[PDB]
Amino acid sequence: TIKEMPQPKTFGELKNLPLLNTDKPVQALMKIADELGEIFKFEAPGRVTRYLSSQRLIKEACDESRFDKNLSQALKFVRDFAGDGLATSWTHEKNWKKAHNILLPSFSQQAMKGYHAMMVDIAVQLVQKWERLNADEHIEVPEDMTRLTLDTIGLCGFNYRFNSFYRDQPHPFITSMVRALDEAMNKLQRANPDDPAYDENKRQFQEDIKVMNDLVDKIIADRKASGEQSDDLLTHMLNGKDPETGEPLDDENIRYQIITFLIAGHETTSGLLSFALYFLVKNPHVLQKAAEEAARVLVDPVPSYKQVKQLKYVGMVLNEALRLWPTAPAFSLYAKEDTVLGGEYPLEKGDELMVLIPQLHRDKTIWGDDVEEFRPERFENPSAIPQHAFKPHGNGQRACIGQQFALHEATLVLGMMLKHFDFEDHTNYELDIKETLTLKPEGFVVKAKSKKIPL
Ligand code: HEM
Ligand SMILES: CCCCCCCN1CCC[C@H]1C(=O)N[C@@H](Cc1ccccc1)C(=O)O
Ligand SMILES: C=Cc1ccccc1
Repeated sequence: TIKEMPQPKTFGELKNLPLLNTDKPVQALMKIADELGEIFKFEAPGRVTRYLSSQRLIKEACDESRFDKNLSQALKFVRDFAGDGLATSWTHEKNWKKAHNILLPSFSQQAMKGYHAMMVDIAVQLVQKWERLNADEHIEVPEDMTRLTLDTIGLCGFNYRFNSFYRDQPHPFITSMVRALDEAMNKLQRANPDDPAYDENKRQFQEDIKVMNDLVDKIIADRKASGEQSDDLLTHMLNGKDPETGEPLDDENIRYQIITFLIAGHETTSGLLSFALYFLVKNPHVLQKAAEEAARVLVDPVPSYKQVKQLKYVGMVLNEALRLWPTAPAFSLYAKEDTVLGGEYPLEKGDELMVLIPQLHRDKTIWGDDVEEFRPERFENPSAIPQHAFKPHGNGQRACIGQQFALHEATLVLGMMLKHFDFEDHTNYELDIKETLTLKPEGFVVKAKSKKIPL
C-alpha cells in the first residue's frame, strides 16, 4: 500500500526553498499542510525532508527505537554559537549524554524548591512595575514577559541580575540574540550563503555572537571569584561529575551550555506567557475561572512552592496555550534504519522528518471539531489523550530538559498576575505572530486594573 506523498510548488533548481522566503515560514508551512494533508515532501538543493502533521504518523515518528533527533538546518545554524550544548548536539556525541547526566539533577523537584524564592523575586518586580503604571498607560506584553523570563533564568541559574526591569530598551544580550535568530531564520532560504552580498550579514552575525560570549565571560568570572556559596545550575556545570564517563564538563562545553540555557531557558517561556494572556483576555470565562483559583490558593503575600503546585487550572491554561501555539514550533528526526511509516511511506536509513507541532495540535481526529477553541478542560484527564497527540516539549530522551522549570515559572507568574490585576483588551488586538525560529505575539498590548492587594 505504498503511497506517493504530495509536494508543494517548486522553483526550478531551487526546488521548494523559496517557499521559506517569508518572515513567517512556520505559518506558511501550516498553510501548506492545510492544503496537502498529513505528510508532504520538501526539497532544497542537496536536501530532502518530510513534514508530518497528523497524530497517526507522528506517534510512529516518536518511537525512539526507529527515529533519533536530527539537527534541522535551523539548529545547525544555531550551533554556530551554541556548539555542542544540550540542544544542538547529536545524541551520539559524547557531550550530549555526559551533560545530560550532569545537569538533570538541576531540574529535580528538590532543585525547583531551591529556585522558587528567586523566581518570586523577579515576579514581584513584574507586579510592582504594573502597579506603578499611570491611568490609561498600557502594558507591552511580550516585551515585559521577556524581561521576566530572561531575568529569571539569569538569577535562578547563574546568580546574575540582568535587571531588565531597569531598562526601557532590551538588554544587549536580547538585542544580539534576536538578531542572531533572525539571521539564522533568514539564512534558511539563502541559496548562495557565501555570495559577497552577505558579507555584512556575516560580520553582524559574528558581532552578535561576541556580545553573547562577552556576557558569558562575566557570568563565569563573577562566580569563580564570588565568596557566596551557590547551589544552582552553574554550580552543577562547574562541579558535577558524569556517573557514566566519570568526567566533569570542560570549559569549552560549559560556555556552550550557558549560551544554550540563557536562550532556551527564557525565549520560549516568554512566548508561552504572552500567548496565555492573549487567550485569557479573549476568553473572559476562562480568565474568571483561573482568577478564582488564584484567589483561593494564593492566600499569602508571597506565593510558596506548595501553593504553585496547587494552581492546577492555571496549569491547564498553560497547556492549552501550548496546544494552539507551541513556542518551539518544530523538531526534526532521522530514521535509524529502513522502516515504513504508517504502512504507506517507506523510508531509508538516514531519511529525515520534520514534526510540525502547531498542525499536529490541530488534528481534528484527536481534539474534535472545536479544535480552534481555547478550552483548558481538554487536559483534565491525560489518560483520555491518545499517545503523542501533544508534543510542545519534544520527544523521548531528547525532550526539553527545562519543562518543569518553565511550567513552574509560568504557573507562578500567571497566578500572581491573576491575583493582583483585572485585564482589558482595550485595542481589540488582532493576533500577529512574529517568527524568530521561535513564535511570539507581536504588538500585543493590554491595560491592567489593580485589585489593590498588597505584596
Ligand atoms: C514553554 C517553554 C519551553 C518550550 C515550549 C520548550 C520546548 C522545547 C522543545 C520542543 C525541545 C526539543 C527540541 C528538539 O527536539 O530539537 C526543547 C529542548 C530543550 N530545552 Fe526547552 N522548552 C521550553 C523551555 C525551556 C527552558 C526554560 C529551558 C531551560 C531551563 C529549556 C532547555 C532546553 C534544553 C537544554 C533542550 C535540549 C534538551 C536535550 O536534548 O538534552 N527549555 N525544548
Ligand atoms: C529553536 C526552536 C525551534 C527550531 C525549529 C526550527 C523550525 N524552522 C523554523 C523556520 C521553519 C522551520 C523549519 O521547518 N525548518 C527547516 C527548514 C528547511 C527545510 C528543508 C530544507 C531547508 C530548510 C529546517 O530548519 O531544516
Ligand atoms: C531548544 C532549542 C532552542 C533554540 C533556540 C531558541 C530556543 C530554543
